[PDB]
Amino acid sequence: DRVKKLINSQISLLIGKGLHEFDSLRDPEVNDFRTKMRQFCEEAAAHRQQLGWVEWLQYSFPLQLEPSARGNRALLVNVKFEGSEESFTFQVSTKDMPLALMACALRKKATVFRQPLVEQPEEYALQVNGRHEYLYGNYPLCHFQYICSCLHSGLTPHLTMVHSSSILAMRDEQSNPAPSLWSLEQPFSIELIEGRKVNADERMKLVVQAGLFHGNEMLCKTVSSSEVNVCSEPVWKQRLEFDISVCDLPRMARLCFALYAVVDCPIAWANLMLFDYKDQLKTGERCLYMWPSVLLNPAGTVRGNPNTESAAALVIYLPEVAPHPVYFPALEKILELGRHGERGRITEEEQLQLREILERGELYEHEKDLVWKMRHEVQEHFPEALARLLLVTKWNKHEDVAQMLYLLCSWPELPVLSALELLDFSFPDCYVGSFAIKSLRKLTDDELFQYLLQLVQVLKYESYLDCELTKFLLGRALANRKIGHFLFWHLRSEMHVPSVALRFGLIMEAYCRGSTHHMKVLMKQGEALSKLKALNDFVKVSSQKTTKPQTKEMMHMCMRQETYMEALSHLQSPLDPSTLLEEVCVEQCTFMDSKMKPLWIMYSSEEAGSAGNVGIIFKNGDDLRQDMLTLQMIQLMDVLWKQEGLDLRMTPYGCLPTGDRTGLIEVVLHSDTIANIQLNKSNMAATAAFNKDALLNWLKSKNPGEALDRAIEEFTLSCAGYCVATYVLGIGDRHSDNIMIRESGQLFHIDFGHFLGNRERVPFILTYDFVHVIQQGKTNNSEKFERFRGYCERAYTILRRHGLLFLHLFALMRAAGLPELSCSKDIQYLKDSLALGKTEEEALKHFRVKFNEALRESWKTKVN
Ligand SMILES: COc1ncc2cc1NS(=O)(=O)CCN(C)Cc1ccc3c(c1)N2CCO3
Repeated sequence: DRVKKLINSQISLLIGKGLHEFDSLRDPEVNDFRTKMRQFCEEAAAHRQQLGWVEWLQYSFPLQLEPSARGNRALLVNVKFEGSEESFTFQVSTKDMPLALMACALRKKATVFRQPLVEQPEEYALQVNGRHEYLYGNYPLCHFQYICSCLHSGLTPHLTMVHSSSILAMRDEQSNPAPSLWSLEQPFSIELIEGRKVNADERMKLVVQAGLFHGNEMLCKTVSSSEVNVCSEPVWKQRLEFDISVCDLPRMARLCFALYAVVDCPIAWANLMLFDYKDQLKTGERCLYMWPSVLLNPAGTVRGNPNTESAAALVIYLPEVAPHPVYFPALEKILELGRHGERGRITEEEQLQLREILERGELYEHEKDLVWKMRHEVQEHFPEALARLLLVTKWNKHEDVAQMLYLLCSWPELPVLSALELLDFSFPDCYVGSFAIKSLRKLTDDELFQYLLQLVQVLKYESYLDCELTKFLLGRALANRKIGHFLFWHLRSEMHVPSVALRFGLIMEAYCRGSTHHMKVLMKQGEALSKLKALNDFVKVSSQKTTKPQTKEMMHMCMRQETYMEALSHLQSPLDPSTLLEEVCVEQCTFMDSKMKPLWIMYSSEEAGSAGNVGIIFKNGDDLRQDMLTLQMIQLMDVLWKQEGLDLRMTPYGCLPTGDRTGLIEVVLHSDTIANIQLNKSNMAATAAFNKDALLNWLKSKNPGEALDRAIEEFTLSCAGYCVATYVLGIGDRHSDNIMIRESGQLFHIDFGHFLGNRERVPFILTYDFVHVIQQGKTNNSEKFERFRGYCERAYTILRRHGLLFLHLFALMRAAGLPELSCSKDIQYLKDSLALGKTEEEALKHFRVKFNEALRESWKTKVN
């Protein structure tokens, strides 16, 4: 008590939902989750508080390595010892490991301080100055992202020697405070009693459409009520009998409802699991608080609408199918039934038919019959074809499900790629999901981080609160502070969505039990975001009444207040926990002229020097979820290309929704839009004789002498990357104001509100302004242009080879409820852009035709 009461009030404020609201529900599923997950997260907390000092560096500052390093050249480094003004600058090689650098700094200190030190290089770690980032382990310096960045930008790495006792003092201070169905052969049936708080046109009639689903797949035909006159409280009091026995209902069977008005006018929909969280087949009266429709929705949540006051409610009755409670058979009873079967002793000709269709993904009924018959052969010689076999399994026949389950329980572990496919709502079985998680345990923290966003969306397909995916995500989050950081923010940003608020709020509470210190760290971030919202509202009001210089001076005065200076300063960035947002640079803060007046907040850090000069963009009113997905997809391409030794110098900057139409974007400094550069302002070092000269002149002024060639090369590489990225993703609405260029020459895209050709197929784009720079400012430079076409081809063929990874990830994102990622049609776009139904030669020929057709469109600007 007292500390417990304080933690409870801090979790409530952090998650944006009072913990008392969980207790008011009086829900045993909610109560069992809270107790079990608190227990699981506190065990993780205790494991962590006793980690070795290097293990605790791995928890708190996971290594940031180059994609080529996962799984020569001279370098100048600056090293100081913790809390010392004195630093040493020395020459090392990119091939040297941190230990060699540390042993060298220790020899330098020993000679300066005139004593042979007690300390060995094994006792230290190198912190990147003013950053929550460390260099450690047996990796050459070039394999670290920080060193790599310093090399490309020519800057000097600045490192601090941190002794193991100082790391241990970090661990210690951050501590959690001290403490039988199968005999029921009758057809499935329900009583549709009545409707409540129903709003519809009195000239029409009300109908309830009802279906039995196992994921998206129907277990039998849909059934409908009789038409009853429209009113607030319609009364059906009728029996709805489905064509499927009670014994054949799979574990993950859901009963789906849709209420509508007819002369079709959709009103509401509601779903429920037929078995509870404790495997008991549901009986008795159920009051279903319906969700308003935008006709059956099986992917929809199986929990009632919390707004009980305004929601239309359907009252149903689940009949007593037995005198005693009926539970779903345990795994031992399932195995014993499915263990008995017949193996596919079939001809060598039909074996060639099977091999063909398993390596080939829709298939004709006779092929489904053959796949099912040859299921033993599928397990033994094609284990990666599990997803195809699971789709041919008859989920409405309990004996077929037992036979599938028996094979799954002895199925070998699958690659991460195959596992991600199995998390799709198309594989709704709980043992399948459990198996998918089992095959994902081998994900590295870097891979997990790359797919975290999609795994969090998968939580919306879960039928129960306590699931293997929640346990997996919590355990990985409590084992890695960066995973924990982003898991929190992905959950927090959806607390305003009623369908997920309970599930997401419960996961965040469990996590907080696991890391009291991190809760306080995220509270610091939440307080800055609260002040940014109040600051932005002020700007939106102030900007409609006065001029921008007046609103800017006001925003500054508001920021200069004690409460603002305190809340806005000294925090870890929500976009990147490695980034410390130290002193807010009020004078450099401003806002944009657009409708929502986004804020531009600048920071500085004495300790980080030039690297501490960072900015964040705060947006309130705009929805940044699609931008975040596109930027994560661009970053994925960048990793995939770097794994083949192809660095296209991309700028996948941070973008993170943090709340309801609220989020942050990472400022990329030393950059300007193509439109600003092309405005061709007079009395500037870039003023052009021809508007086409503007970008190159601007590049010339920023990169004098020999630096220009490096800048043209960076432009060319990034240009090839973004031409491929925008084409594959179907990024449209591309204009001079949503294309940026860095002083280094790097081109990058911004504002991804429209993707996947949003509906019209986006053609490959090539601009003459960009062609002019690639060609070093020459009319004819085929050597340079075709070297650019080589980069686009190479980048495109690498992406194609990971085509299925993009497909599986985008299929998982359908759960996000993004207006441009709703159906199969939206993903056909990525299937076409990657030309996945073709050979590498057929696809490359298609890309060439698409690139050439974009070169002719480009020449309509050149001709003038
Ligand atoms: C979806 O919106 C955005 N996406 C990316 C960027 C900015 C915005 N919005 S904005 O701040 O209103 C436009 C700022 N404009 C000066 C151009 C600019 C400059 C630097 C940027 C940037 C936009 N990005 C993120 C990277 O850093």
